[PDB]
Amino acid sequence: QIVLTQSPASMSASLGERVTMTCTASSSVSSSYLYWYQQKPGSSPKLWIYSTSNLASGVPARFSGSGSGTSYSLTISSMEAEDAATYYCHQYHRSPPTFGGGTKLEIKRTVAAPSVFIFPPSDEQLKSGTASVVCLLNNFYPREAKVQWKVDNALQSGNSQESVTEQDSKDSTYSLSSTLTLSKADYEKHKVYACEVTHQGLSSPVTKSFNRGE
Amino acid sequence: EVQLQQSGTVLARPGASVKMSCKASGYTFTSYWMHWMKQRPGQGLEWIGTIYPGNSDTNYNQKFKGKAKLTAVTSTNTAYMELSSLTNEDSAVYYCSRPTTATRSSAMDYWGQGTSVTVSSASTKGPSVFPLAPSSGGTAALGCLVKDYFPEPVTVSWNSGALTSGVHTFPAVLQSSGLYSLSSVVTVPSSSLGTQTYICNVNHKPSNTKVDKKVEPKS
Amino acid sequence: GVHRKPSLLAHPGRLVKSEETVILQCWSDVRFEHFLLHREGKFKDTLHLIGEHHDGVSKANFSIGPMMQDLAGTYRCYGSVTHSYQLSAPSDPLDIVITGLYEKPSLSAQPGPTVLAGESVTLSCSSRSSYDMYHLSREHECRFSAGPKVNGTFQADFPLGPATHGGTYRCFGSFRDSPYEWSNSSDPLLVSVIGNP
Ligand SMILES: *[C@@H]1O[C@H](CO)[C@@H](O)[C@H](O)[C@H]1NC(C)=O
Ligand SMILES: *[C@@H]1O[C@H](CO)[C@@H](O)[C@H](O)[C@H]1NC(C)=O
Ligand SMILES: *[C@@H]1O[C@H](CO)[C@@H](O)[C@H](O)[C@H]1NC(C)=O
Repeated sequence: QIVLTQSPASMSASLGERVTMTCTASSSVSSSYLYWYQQKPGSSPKLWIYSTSNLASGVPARFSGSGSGTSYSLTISSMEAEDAATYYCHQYHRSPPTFGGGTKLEIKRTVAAPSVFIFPPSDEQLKSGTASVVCLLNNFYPREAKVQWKVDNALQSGNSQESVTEQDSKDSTYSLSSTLTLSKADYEKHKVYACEVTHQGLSSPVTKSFNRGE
Repeated sequence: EVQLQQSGTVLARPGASVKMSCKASGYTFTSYWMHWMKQRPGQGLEWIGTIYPGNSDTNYNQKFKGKAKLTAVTSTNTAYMELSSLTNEDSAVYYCSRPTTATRSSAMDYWGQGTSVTVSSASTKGPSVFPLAPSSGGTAALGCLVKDYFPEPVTVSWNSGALTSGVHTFPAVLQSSGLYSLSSVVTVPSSSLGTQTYICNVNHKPSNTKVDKKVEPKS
Repeated sequence: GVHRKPSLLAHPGRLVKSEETVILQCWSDVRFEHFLLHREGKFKDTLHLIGEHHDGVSKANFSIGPMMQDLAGTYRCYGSVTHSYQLSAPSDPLDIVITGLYEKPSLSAQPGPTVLAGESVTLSCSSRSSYDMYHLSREHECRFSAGPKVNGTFQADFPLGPATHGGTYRCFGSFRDSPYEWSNSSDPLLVSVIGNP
């Protein structure tokens, strides 16, 4: 029951930046039995640093580890694009061995404006009784954004679902999809459907609307 | 050299049991311990327990004392984990790992690729593919809506794999129905809408469904 | 100020077999009406009992069992005269160990179980399991094990010395991530020392 808390939960750095992240234990941990792992989405965790400071095989020298007692740290001297991943700390000083909540390292870039598009429900889907309206926010940065659905200028709630991509390999941007699911009869009741998007790099919230007819 | 091959993705119903494997190669299976970890989506790793295949001796996390059963078969160099009284909370990706040395506390050096177990009363169902209209100067957006499918693995390509630029395939979202839904979009030059036929290829191997849908400017 | 510390003893002993019970008695001359037993370890807990008074001694018997891993750890006892609780100074610590959770090691004598007086005896405790340390008891010494040896064994040598006088020895294995969790006991080993003719 040695609880490992990692700070910060998420951070972003530019290429060439110095990165540092902390792992705090509720009880004292022997330095020989604190380990760091790097995990990228879809693959298994990889041993990165063993026994506080020693780098595992195949780990660049820009990485380093330090700490004792209750506080430990992982540091990157100059950020590289390959370094963007989630890093976990792990103690095996006392069983049960425990892992931290992880710290997600991302690549920081210049602000990018979201290209907003709106897609109406297909004719084939309307024939089956359900109506899905899709709003797309394409290639923006930073990740924080808000999508408000207005049906006949009426804000909606409980009928929307958002999905965000991970950072692009080239753009380092995100993209968001907000899908609104309504009944076919409920869809045919109201006229105008609009998607309102607010984000940095947009001077004012941008609205993309369409009329149910054509 | 050292490799850990875990069993494939498995779907199990609530209240039943599931058993997954972890096969070792490249080292004397008997000389080292084996650890099992649980990782729910978007969280850290939980240690389930450990087993020493030479003795088949075990040491379980108190949290998973009645949940998991760890066994080992030396003739096949394979470790097994059996989860009982399955809940939706037991849906996660489970890993097996071998430490650096025979000491079970040394760093978890080698890692299996993980087994994804989905626990749901939901129905194995093919996906419904609806077009996302270009809906007209510049670059337009166009996509496909892959809706109401289970289980999770779904594949989307464009023009049989000849359209890689501009594609964004969003992660699936779990609906209240218990079925999944994602959308794959792509930005294309507005001039090519009349010249080029853009189609999306969706594949859902669990239901053995393959769908090709033409996405065209239309009203 | 604060009352004196109670006495904490374990009957029948400090080493407990799995699924068995042990009685941790806590007694003192001060007329403590309440006794509190606290365990530090994997699953920390505090148990409360009321103390009986007999022959000017207040005491309470705590029943730890059936023995599990969560019940192993360091125990300390506290006494209190009042409730709603002015706890006394803590007792001397007792390390309650659960045994019998892993395969038993082998205990051997070098050069042999019986030697002439003055000849050296070294007890070797070995096992095919990767135990991190071994504990030798004569009816308690801990020595760390060594890496992969003959037959892949992990081993620890306990030299008895010139004037050991012998006895019956047992050996336990243990891992360093769980200090209070020991293996099955090795088979007893009678070490006899006879005089030189
Ligand atoms: C504790 O146990 C011992 C041994 O059985 C007994 O003699 C003693 O009276 C007990 N103390 C109590 C019951 O307070
Ligand atoms: C411990 O010893 C008992 C009795 O000799 C035996 O039944 C049990 O299987 C042993 N446990 C282990 C883990 O070796
Ligand atoms: C190694 O194992 C063999 C086969 O079990 C045994 O006969 C021999 O005594 C062992 N040697 C040791 C423990 O040194």
